[PDB]
Amino acid sequence: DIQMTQSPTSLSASVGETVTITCRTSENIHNFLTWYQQKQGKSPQVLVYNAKTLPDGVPSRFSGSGSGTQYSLKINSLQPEDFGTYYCQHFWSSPWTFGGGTKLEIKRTVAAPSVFIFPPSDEQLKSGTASVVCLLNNFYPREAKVQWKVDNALQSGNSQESVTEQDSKDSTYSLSSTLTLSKADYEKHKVYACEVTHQGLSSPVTKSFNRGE
Amino acid sequence: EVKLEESGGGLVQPGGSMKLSCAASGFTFSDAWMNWVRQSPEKGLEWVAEIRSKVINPAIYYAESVKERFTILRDDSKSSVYLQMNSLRAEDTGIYYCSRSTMITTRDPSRYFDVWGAGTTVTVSSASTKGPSVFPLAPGTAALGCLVKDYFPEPVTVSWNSGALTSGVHTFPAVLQSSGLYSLSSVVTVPSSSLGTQTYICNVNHKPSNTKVDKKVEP
Ligand code: NI
Ligand code: NI
Repeated sequence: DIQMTQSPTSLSASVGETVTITCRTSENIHNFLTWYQQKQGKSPQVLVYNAKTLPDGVPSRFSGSGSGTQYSLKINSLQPEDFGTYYCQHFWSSPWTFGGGTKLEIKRTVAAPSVFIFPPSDEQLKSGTASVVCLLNNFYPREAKVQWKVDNALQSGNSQESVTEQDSKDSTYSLSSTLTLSKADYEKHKVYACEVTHQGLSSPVTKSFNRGE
Repeated sequence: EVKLEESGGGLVQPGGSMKLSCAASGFTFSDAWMNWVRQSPEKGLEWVAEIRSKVINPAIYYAESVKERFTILRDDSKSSVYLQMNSLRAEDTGIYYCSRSTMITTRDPSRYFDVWGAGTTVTVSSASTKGPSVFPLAPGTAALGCLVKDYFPEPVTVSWNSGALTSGVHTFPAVLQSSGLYSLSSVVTVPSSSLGTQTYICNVNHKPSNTKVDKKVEP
């Protein structure tokens, strides 16, 4: 067994900055360490082998260093092509164990979310289910709290949220929060509010709708 | 033309069996070292197995969690490597990659996986398949979309007006629900001066269940 730790886990940086990535080993792998980049929905592709050597075609912005048990991956002046996930892999001896990987994100300026809310559809309200969707679009950073208020009673245990990957056009995020409910419970209540709290907004915004209005 | 093409994935019962095939062309296959790697959203990349050609040494290596259950095979006249998986568990769910290493000899200086395959998805689960129920999300700038609810397994593919909408379209990743079924939401952001007059059609397609349903979204 030859564990391998990789640090950090998540990292954000702007275009043009320099970023260092660390891959620690539980043994002196000598220098048979390989770094990969994986973009969303594609297969990994090598960036560095033998700790320092760059294969054909990989830009010289990338540079690896280190020996023994500490090793580093380095990127001078991040151009926008470089924001996926980075895995280290040792080739000292089988098994060829992989590192945990580090996800790398672009860091732009703060951008407040636009908030939409959607009541259930009568088509959906023919089958006994009721889902209320709150939409957030083109905001940054990605940390955003969405709280559901049913008759102004704070809601818990019935919300499910999902975030999109960093957008390629403008490096913003999007979020849907879906309040799942039973039909009988949905018809019982009236005011369905979605309250969004985000860095980019000064005051927590609320979007609501009356079931009867 | 150096390419690896995987196949054989899909949904399978726990304790079931599945044979992943990996065809290759563009390079002489009968001396390359082939490796299987899998990827799940939790553990990331994980090496699974390796098979070498013409090596009196072990020649076949396995990760510790898959010895006994898995077996890697090779046939040189077919230029392909195989992964027979047995006693499959939910662990074993993930995207499986075929890849060639740069090692020709026992210890060839210069080690790395230089060519990868697109990957083949493997889903290990006891839940039966199910087509999605597509519900509408009705309304300076407006927003509207669809609720692709209760389908299994992944993936479902969503397009708008048949590949006709590009900017502003956001299809969120599928989330598993308490019932054990997936839903998904695709939303499009349109200028407010185009609602109703232009028809927005929602192209849902779930090939695991042979479903092809389109629903109009109307304000
Ligand atoms: Ni040593
Ligand atoms: Ni209630």
